[PDB]
Amino acid sequence: VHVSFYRNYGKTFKKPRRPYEKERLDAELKLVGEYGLRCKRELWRVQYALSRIRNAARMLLTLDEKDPRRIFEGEALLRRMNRYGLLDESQNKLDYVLALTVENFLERRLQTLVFKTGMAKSIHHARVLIRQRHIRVGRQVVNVASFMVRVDSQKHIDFSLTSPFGGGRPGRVKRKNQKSAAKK
Amino acid sequence: ARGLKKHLKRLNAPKHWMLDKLGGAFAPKPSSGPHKSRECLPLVIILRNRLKYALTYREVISILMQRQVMVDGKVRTDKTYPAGFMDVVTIPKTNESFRLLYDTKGRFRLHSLRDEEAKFKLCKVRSVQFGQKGIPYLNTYDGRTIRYPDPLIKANDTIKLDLDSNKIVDFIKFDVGNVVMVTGGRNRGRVGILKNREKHKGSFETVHIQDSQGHEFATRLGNVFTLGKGSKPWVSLPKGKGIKLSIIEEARKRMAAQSAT
Amino acid sequence: GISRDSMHKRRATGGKKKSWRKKRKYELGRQPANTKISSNKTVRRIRVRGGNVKWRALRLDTGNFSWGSEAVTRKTRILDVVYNASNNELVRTQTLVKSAIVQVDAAPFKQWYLQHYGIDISNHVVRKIENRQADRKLDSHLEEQFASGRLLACISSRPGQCGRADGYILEGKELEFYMKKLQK
RNA sequence: CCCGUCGCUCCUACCGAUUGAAUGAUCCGGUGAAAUGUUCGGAUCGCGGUCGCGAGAAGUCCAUUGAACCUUAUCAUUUAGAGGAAGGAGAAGUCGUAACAAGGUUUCCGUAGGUGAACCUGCGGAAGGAUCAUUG
RNA sequence: UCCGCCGGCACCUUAUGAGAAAUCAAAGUUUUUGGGUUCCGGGGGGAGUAUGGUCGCAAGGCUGAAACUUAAAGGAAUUGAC
RNA sequence: GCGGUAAUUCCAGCUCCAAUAGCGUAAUUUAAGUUGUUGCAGUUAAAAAGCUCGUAGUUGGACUUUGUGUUACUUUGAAGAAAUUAGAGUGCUCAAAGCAAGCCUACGCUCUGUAUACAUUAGCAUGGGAUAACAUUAUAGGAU
RNA sequence: UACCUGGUUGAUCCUGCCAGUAGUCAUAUGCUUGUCUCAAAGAUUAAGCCAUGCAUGUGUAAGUAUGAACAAAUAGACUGUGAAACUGCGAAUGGCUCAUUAAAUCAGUUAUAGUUUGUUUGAUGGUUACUCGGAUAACCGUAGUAAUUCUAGAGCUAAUACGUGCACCCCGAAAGGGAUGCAUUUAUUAGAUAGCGAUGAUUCAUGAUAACUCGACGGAUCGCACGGCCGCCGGCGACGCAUCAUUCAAAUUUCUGCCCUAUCAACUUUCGAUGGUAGGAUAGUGGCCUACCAUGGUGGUGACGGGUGACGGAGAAUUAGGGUUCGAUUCCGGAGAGGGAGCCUGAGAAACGGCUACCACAUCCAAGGAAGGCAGCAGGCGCGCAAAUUACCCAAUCCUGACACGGGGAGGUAGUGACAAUAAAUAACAAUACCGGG
RNA sequence: AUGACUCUCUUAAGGUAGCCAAAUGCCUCGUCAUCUAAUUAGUGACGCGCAUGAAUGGAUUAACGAGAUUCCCACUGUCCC
Ligand SMILES: [K+]
Ligand SMILES: [K+]
Ligand SMILES: [K+]
Ligand SMILES: [K+]
Ligand SMILES: [K+]
Ligand SMILES: [K+]
Ligand SMILES: [K+]
Ligand SMILES: [K+]
Ligand SMILES: [K+]
Ligand SMILES: [K+]
Ligand SMILES: [K+]
Ligand SMILES: [K+]
Ligand SMILES: [K+]
Ligand SMILES: [K+]
Ligand SMILES: [K+]
Ligand SMILES: [Mg+2]
Ligand SMILES: [Mg+2]
Ligand SMILES: [Mg+2]
Ligand SMILES: [Mg+2]
Ligand SMILES: [Mg+2]
Ligand SMILES: [Mg+2]
Ligand SMILES: [Mg+2]
Ligand SMILES: [Mg+2]
Ligand SMILES: [Mg+2]
Ligand SMILES: [Mg+2]
Ligand SMILES: [Mg+2]
Ligand SMILES: [Mg+2]
Ligand SMILES: [Mg+2]
Ligand SMILES: [Mg+2]
Ligand SMILES: [Mg+2]
Ligand SMILES: [Mg+2]
Ligand SMILES: [Mg+2]
Ligand SMILES: [Mg+2]
Ligand SMILES: [Mg+2]
Ligand SMILES: [Mg+2]
Ligand SMILES: [Mg+2]
Ligand SMILES: [Mg+2]
Ligand SMILES: [Mg+2]
Ligand SMILES: [Mg+2]
Ligand SMILES: [Mg+2]
Ligand SMILES: [Mg+2]
Ligand SMILES: [Mg+2]
Ligand SMILES: [Mg+2]
Ligand SMILES: [Mg+2]
Ligand SMILES: [Mg+2]
Ligand SMILES: [Mg+2]
Ligand SMILES: [Mg+2]
Ligand SMILES: [Mg+2]
Ligand SMILES: [Mg+2]
Ligand SMILES: [Mg+2]
Ligand SMILES: [Mg+2]
Ligand SMILES: [Mg+2]
Ligand SMILES: [Mg+2]
Ligand SMILES: [Mg+2]
Ligand SMILES: [Mg+2]
Ligand SMILES: [Mg+2]
Ligand SMILES: [Mg+2]
Ligand SMILES: [Mg+2]
Ligand SMILES: [Mg+2]
Ligand SMILES: [Mg+2]
Ligand SMILES: [Mg+2]
Ligand SMILES: [Mg+2]
Ligand SMILES: [Mg+2]
Repeated sequence: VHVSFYRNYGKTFKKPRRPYEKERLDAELKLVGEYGLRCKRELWRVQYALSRIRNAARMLLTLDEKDPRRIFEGEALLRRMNRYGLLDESQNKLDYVLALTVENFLERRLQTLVFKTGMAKSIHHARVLIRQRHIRVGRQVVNVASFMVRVDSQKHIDFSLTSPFGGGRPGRVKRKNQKSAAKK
Repeated sequence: ARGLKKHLKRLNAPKHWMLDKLGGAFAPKPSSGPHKSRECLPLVIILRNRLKYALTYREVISILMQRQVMVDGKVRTDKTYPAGFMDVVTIPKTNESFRLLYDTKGRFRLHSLRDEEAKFKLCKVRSVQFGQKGIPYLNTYDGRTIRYPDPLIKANDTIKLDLDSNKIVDFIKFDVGNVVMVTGGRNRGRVGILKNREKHKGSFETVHIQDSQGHEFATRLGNVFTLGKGSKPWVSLPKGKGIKLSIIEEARKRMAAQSAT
Repeated sequence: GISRDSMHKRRATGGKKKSWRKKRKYELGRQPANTKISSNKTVRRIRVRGGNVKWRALRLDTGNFSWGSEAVTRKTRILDVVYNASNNELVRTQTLVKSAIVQVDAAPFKQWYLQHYGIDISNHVVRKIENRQADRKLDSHLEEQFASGRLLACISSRPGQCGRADGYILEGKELEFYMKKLQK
């Protein structure tokens, strides 16, 4: 026996059933370019995550509203959506969960918030800044563009202390150029 | 197999031990002793996983081999010694003394005791019968045998045992109206008042227990352990006091705690 | 060796049982003792499961026999096997098995009877002997065989298991049943 | 548009004399290792008073468990076979023209006989007919 | 001769029905799917053939494959051509 | 289906498309209401036995209180391995995961947490008695 | 995501299949491959065959030291440490594999009032002895053989080794005598009632009595500490024997449940098939076996037989629902160690990193013999479409021994690794030139 | 290679169903297979069959045979001698 055999893992996306549907290709490419995604896989996993959330809501809604499991898990699901900004305090019902869309989840990405908070000039610019260790969520540096920001953490997005854009020393390109100028 | 199994795979260990599945391929195999392997807490778990005194399997051996740990008033050096319900664990150097009691979620809790209360324990009588030479004796569910017991003591009763004199100080008859704790099954760790006893000839006897908040639950006679006569237990209970809260109620408390804390 | 398993047996329906494992040591048998009447006593110690002991008697000549009505037990010599309900061939071979009818020497019981009732079949001593003689009753059939010096007895122990041949003196309707079988 | 024989090539399967062959399993029978129990045996050793007591190997006797080998028999799987014979496939073979029109003898079903071949004929049946119709 | 009732072989009109349609007063009351029950089908061939069993005097009946082959075969209806 | 001298289909160049650190090719699920219990077909498309009888099987009219005969069914409960599945809590930088952690800055604390549901059929135990099965009834061996 | 599209015609509506579409903790293979995390890996065909190394040994203050051993000291039995060897214990767990096996294994659920159980834990063991006897290892020294943890003879000496041994009833001239611990075996007797225990239920627990057995039982053991009474008395431990309960478990066992096949309809019963009686054997129940007796037992509600490229389950894939398919493999249960069979030791094995035999393979030999079992780890050959290093370590997890310390190819670590899974680079921005829109 | 088919002479009719180197085939120890180390033998096939063939009965056939024949096992002084 190997202990590592008990480590769990799972899949995060499913490919479309119809690979060459022109309407789907047009819609997917628009989201990919709008949010600067790497490929269709990033969009597909968000859809996979959204399907899981909606599926949970549907099962709860099918139960009686007085069912203890409906009350307990229903509140937990609503609380989870609120903490990430997907829902609003005025939408505290499982029915509003079924109304969520892919755009709502893509708007909570670190890449989207960096661009829409003025820190980046373009959505694609935010992608490079995140992966280049220039952004931090609170005290922790985050280099993952897919990081889903929480409402309580959205106001703490700022440049990393070690980055040239957040008080750190200039990068090696400027430092080498300064060295070259000094030698002259 | 051709004999006795000496290993316990970690995933096969009792769930109430709360052992991480990736911590290793094996779990401590409980040694033979007063309590069953599935209803005990080995000293290695207590010293390392519960109290954090030991950081590794090796360090537990060092602590026990110094004779610094006592169970029911006697020094124990076996790492996998099966300490169980109502057992008293004493550590003179730390001046600590604990009693093994189930929390409301069915897991063993090291309930700190005062010095005065650590001089006795409660035992459930298994049976009473005549021994050799016609001498009556009774045996309990913690492996103890007591000769010349009080004639009024019968099976399923609870006896207060003094760890110093090793004699029965007092006993409680098993009857409806006493406060009992559930020591096994789904309702393990719950405390209530025995309200009814349903006997079925040739089958298990069912007992209905009502909680202090009016919640009523059933269980088998073998999973009941009387704690006191009337409504006051003879031993100190943890904070929950055997009151099982719903997940909704538990979640409500957690939400309030964050607001205050 | 000898096995007590049911694998070799046919099913209750009559179908055969295909073998799925080898013989186990915990289901073994052993050779019969075939205890015989002989003055050369021989009992061999056998080590059995759990480290316990069984005594296998190959030859025996004396036994501990009890007179039930008189509540007296005496050691006496075994003389002959006269009847066996399982197999008549065990009679001519003089095999000692449980429930076998045998003849035992009557001398040990005659001594007790004379010492107890003062009869053949000191002021205070005579006082009690006559007192016990008031309630003295002896079966005619039982008394008739005291003259020949042999008493019909039934073996109640298992010589092949305990190594001893103990029994009780036949009397009552049981004596009538067996003596009729011997009346030929 | 289309049916079958015959002729040519290839592929798959079937039948087939060879008391076919090989392989595996099982039953009965024969022989039977080893072990165990039993019987006899008493090399040898020890302990008492040149006789006793105790232990005891080789070997032997009977029985039990029973591997293994060797027959006949049965079953299973695979496989050779002169020759006989079926089906299918293979741009553009020979002979007719049976099915499609009333297909030029309406077609078809069951059954029986016959002919190079499709097919033909007898008897009863069906319309899926080429008639939903004669109180004329 | 006239009116009516039950039962039977059928026919005629009709769609509010059904169906791929022809057509059907049942072949209707079926995605608004469930009265009960038996038999039986699963692309076209190979094939009702091989083999085994069983019945028969025989003719054959009943039971009944596979290898392999093939992208159609087939049902109803429409327009042409014949 | 393309190719028989003007190839959108072959061999190439160019350009373009899909997925993308992945992608192509060679048992099984889905598609399949083409195995149909839910839920398919049998006039002509593949498919009603030539006809009737008949045992097992399967299926069986209505009626008994409304205003210690035996079972099925239903309700609730007890028991019931973990892991996996669902799911609560938790910012391993995210994630697949893991079962951790959190709190303040003392010689520490939160008794820190490590929930809960699901789990056919059979078996065990309460409540219900409509529907349904079997058994039973008039020389009452009846009740009292 | 409760979905369909191409193909039969000149065209049409159908039936119907073929093809396409998507997934697989699903294998192989092709081409390609920068980074992080995670991670399967000689199951499928051959439970085929295996060179070499390793995978099980074990020492406390507390069984046995005279190493002709070491260290430190200086008329004493020994009493600092300790190799070797005897004794004790363990090696029946773990690991590996899926061949056989279709009410069998196995699953849930029962029973043992039908049994055994080293150990742990608790309790319980009567009113020459100031300490017995004979051996043997290490050691020592004669050796044999081509040869092996192959082997013979001699001289010594220990024990917690081995063998020993202090250790109420009846008779009765009420003296005296017999029996009188515990266990073993049989018989008689009590175990009420509604002094006298328990169960749904036991002539049950247990008591008394008459005897019985040629009873591995009832301490000839060890460490530490020294005291209290005037030679006596005495502490805290270790180890060991026996009994009951308990724990760790096993064995057998109740009910229900398993894929295809009828071109398998009858099967079982001389030689056990179904049941009865009495025995034998077993830890114990039982045709488990023997003698005798009876003629039963199963079956279209599928017996019996056959097939399985069949270990069972927890589970896996896909799933609107129902369902279909898969389940060699890390958890549980079972089974096996080339094929059978037999057996010793032991609490526990029908054990195989134990033995014996046969058979099948195969190693060494001085040819007289001797030694063999990788479906443990790694590795090799073969087989194949198909699968990695003859590496390091007991630090973690836990197991085991006399044991806080030794050992552990269990297990972990690293190497190989596009089985599978997660995150995520291969550019961003500005100014020009060019090209659009508002 | 063979000749379904066609042409041609011709008979009272042109040997059909079957069967065969047969106790019936000259050629002939026919050809192929099988049995053997080796077979003019045996058996199973093939057939333009000197000269097979249907109550001058054809083709089969269980059982039977002091009938003819080939092979195998057992057995043996038949033989080695
Ligand atoms: K076992
Ligand atoms: K015609
Ligand atoms: K016609
Ligand atoms: K004709
Ligand atoms: K009418
Ligand atoms: K449906
Ligand atoms: K052992
Ligand atoms: K079970
Ligand atoms: K099963
Ligand atoms: K038995
Ligand atoms: K019997
Ligand atoms: K042992
Ligand atoms: K370790
Ligand atoms: K250790
Ligand atoms: K003749
Ligand atoms: Mg094992
Ligand atoms: Mg019970
Ligand atoms: Mg014509
Ligand atoms: Mg014509
Ligand atoms: Mg015509
Ligand atoms: Mg009409
Ligand atoms: Mg329907
Ligand atoms: Mg078909
Ligand atoms: Mg061109
Ligand atoms: Mg194309
Ligand atoms: Mg189909
Ligand atoms: Mg259909
Ligand atoms: Mg037709
Ligand atoms: Mg039809
Ligand atoms: Mg009715
Ligand atoms: Mg579907
Ligand atoms: Mg066309
Ligand atoms: Mg397909
Ligand atoms: Mg030793
Ligand atoms: Mg079978
Ligand atoms: Mg069963
Ligand atoms: Mg008794
Ligand atoms: Mg018996
Ligand atoms: Mg018999
Ligand atoms: Mg399977
Ligand atoms: Mg298999
Ligand atoms: Mg499995
Ligand atoms: Mg297999
Ligand atoms: Mg493996
Ligand atoms: Mg296993
Ligand atoms: Mg085994
Ligand atoms: Mg092998
Ligand atoms: Mg073995
Ligand atoms: Mg091995
Ligand atoms: Mg082993
Ligand atoms: Mg591979
Ligand atoms: Mg590159
Ligand atoms: Mg002819
Ligand atoms: Mg001829
Ligand atoms: Mg010839
Ligand atoms: Mg010849
Ligand atoms: Mg011939
Ligand atoms: Mg002629
Ligand atoms: Mg004629
Ligand atoms: Mg003639
Ligand atoms: Mg003939
Ligand atoms: Mg004949
Ligand atoms: Mg004749």
